[PDB]
Amino acid sequence: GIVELNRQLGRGVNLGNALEAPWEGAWGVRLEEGFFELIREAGFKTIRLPVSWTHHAGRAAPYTIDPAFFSRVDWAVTQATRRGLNIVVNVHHYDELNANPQAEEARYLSIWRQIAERYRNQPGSVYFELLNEPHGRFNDNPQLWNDLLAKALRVVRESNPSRAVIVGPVGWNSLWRLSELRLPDDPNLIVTFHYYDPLEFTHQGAEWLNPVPPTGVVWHQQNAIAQAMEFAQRWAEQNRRPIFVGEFGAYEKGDLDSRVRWTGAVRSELEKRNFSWAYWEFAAGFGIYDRTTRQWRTPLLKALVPEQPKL
Ligand SMILES: N[C@@H](Cc1c[nH]c2ccccc12)C(=O)O
Ligand SMILES: OC[C@H]1O[C@@H](O)[C@H](O)[C@@H](O)[C@@H]1O
Repeated sequence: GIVELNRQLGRGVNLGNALEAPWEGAWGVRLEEGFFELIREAGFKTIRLPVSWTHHAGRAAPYTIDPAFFSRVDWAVTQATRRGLNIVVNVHHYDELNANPQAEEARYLSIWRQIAERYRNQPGSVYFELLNEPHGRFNDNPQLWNDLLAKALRVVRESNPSRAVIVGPVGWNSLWRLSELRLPDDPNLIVTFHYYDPLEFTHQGAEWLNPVPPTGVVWHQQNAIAQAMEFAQRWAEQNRRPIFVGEFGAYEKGDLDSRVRWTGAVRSELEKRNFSWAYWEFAAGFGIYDRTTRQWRTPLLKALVPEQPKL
């Protein structure tokens, strides 16, 4: 059942700064086959694969996805699956859809029909995730996302009757917006949120924000993580949905010891609440792996995969 499929997600990592950029490598990470074994042998069971399909799909109906790009996603799905990893395939950045859900609906639903039909025979280790971090007009009216996600789920279910589908709330997948999330009566949904609080710490010096948070911010644990994860767990129990926290992480412009405190505190609380999770992210500015030296960032890796359960 879906609770077991969520438990199977377990510990995971995002292949970020890759296929969710305008093109693969634009944000600094080209995928390599060797990433999959590296990630598996470090203790992760799952790859989350951010994919920004909008850059690669026709603007006019039937909104066909570029065949070469589609073949690259095929390759990632197959290489992860054969090497024993789960893979979450999403729709990631989509500025057009967050800005104008009604105008972009047809194109988004065509994208999901293409993905769903193409991958309908994949095993249960392949998961679909309808839309990363809804924001924009979805923040103004969260019911626009409730209505749209039901339409996208219906499309997926025409070809994938029982595949696990991962759905999050608005406010960029804020757990506080679970209150406004409404889901169909479908027994194979996993609910997701992302956790980056405090943004002033995790995104200090991130230039893709407006405003850009200042650096020099340190962090130590108080009670906010526990309060947040308990709120989310009670929502999940009230609504009988399993939970996957699909992104959490702290940017490299913060001091390393603070990032390690934060990463371990979050991972510990996630696992206390039986939330599966995926770290943001493998190899870039939040990375646990440095491709330049071909070395793990051991303090951060051990905060995710501790050698003893209380470490
Ligand atoms: N310095 C590492 C990791 C890294 C830091 N910032 C990045 C931005 C994009 C991609 C990678 C990175 C590298 O160049 O690989
Ligand atoms: O979201 C846009 C930005 O996201 C960041 O994670 C990436 O590092 C940037 O390269 C990118 O421009």
